[PDB]
Amino acid sequence: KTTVPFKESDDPSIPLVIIRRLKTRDWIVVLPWFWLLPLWHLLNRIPRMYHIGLRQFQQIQYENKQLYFPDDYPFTQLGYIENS
Amino acid sequence: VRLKSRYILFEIIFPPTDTNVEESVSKADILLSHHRASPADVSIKSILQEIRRSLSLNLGDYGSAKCNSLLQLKYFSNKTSTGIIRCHREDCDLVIMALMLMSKIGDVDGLIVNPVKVSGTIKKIEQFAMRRNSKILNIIKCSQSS
RNA sequence: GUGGAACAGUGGUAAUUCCUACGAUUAAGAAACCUGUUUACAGAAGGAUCCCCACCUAUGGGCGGGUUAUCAGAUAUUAUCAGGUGGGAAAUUCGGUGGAACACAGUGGAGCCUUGUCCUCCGGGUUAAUGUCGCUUUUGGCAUUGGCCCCUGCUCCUGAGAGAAGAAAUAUACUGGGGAACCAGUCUUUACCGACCGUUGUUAUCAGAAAUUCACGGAGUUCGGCCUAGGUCGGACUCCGAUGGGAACGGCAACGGUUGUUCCGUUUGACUUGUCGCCCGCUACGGCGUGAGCGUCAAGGUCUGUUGAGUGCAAUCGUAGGACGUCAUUAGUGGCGAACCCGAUACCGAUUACUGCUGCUGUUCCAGC
Repeated sequence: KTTVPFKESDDPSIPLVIIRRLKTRDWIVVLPWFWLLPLWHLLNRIPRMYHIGLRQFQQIQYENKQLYFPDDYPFTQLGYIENS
Repeated sequence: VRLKSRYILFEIIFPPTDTNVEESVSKADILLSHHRASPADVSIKSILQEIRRSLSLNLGDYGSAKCNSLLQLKYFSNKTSTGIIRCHREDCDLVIMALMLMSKIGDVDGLIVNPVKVSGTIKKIEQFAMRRNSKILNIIKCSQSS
């Protein structure tokens, strides 16, 4: 067996929240700051999981007919200023 | 800059020159009647000696000089009558026009040459030739089943 | 000192000029080549109006059976098509990352010892205590002990990259060269004090006293003994000794005390196949048949599982027209858009080959007074 058992007295039970985000069609999971890395390191060691860049996130928002704030939002103040 | 050579696939087709005997009208039947067989005295050196003589008598000497720099027959088998000629990318026009004007072999006459596939690599030409022969087997199997 | 022309060195920067059209297939992936048009639906799932026949009620209507017309956003088309294609170095026999999670030396185990010492940088300054020696509220000098104070230049995981040397100089620490911005090596950087670590071997032959602070000769100072017109002896320091590139703890090569050294193993995979175990049915000593189920293990069976280029006997095209730039003309057009090099998983930094632009520096030639 390859596991470590749970003990109610001396194991750090974390809170974990997984929610669906509707228009961007993606599942976001939220967690405390120092807890994210023990979760993140075990994610892509599953051999069918890769990491995203924000250029790739812009490609995903472009593919799903969605919108993006630094580029596809010219109407707002900060988007117009930054982009232009 | 490396050796950018182009390979040319050619196939020997024998038209059914027979006016006294009637003919059948179908797709795979005329594929059988054109893709019959190669004759006995057909090899690599015979096709090379014939194509160099056609290159001499048709295109000349300096055209044969430009053509015969990297003019080789890389792969050929008489069971299927398909061959691959290596050539330069500039004189590929000259090699295809020399393959067009192939009138007859010195032993057997009454034949045409079909240049089919040209590419700069032999690995994609073999992949296209396997798919083309697979389509030929599909047409043969469709006319054989019905 | 200035302006023009030419050359040289370094730093930064860019490279198919851009656009348009075309390049055979019901054998539906053949211009050379690659990718794309798969999260299946017309609120047509008991769909809507309507035809005939029979039934019940009447001011509307509903049910049952049969053939069955019309309708599903531009009354249409189910069988077409689009986009892209080698770069600043892909090169150079360079280096590192995608294994380490912020030093948690990425983790574990074994062996050895000096057994992993919360230790100590040396050094410099202040303060307190003690003891000695000279002035006499008291101060000064020496030695010990305790406490405090003394510098991450910047980004980055790594590799590496570039900035400045007013705390002693004119050349901006030292040394050598460069024509000058400067280059290389040893170094440090808010240092309001400085700091070239130790060991070993080498500098052959001659020369010289000596090739590594061996020793020797001379002069000066201080101390001790014999001794007292101050003569001699020993020890310590400083300076010098004709030579040779040399006497300068200077130059060269190898090894770390850093938080103990060393060894061993992976955290690296996806499909296909084979075995084993788990639930269902038959049978009951281990058995057998299906889940297009899961976990482990093995196999040079495969890796276009390949990248807004992805080949691997190595694709990265041809032509025509238009727009722009440069150069030469006899009537107004013609030529040119270069060179280096072509990767083979991707990225970054450095070096090297060439063109053009830009700033600086140096040189030569010519004048304005």
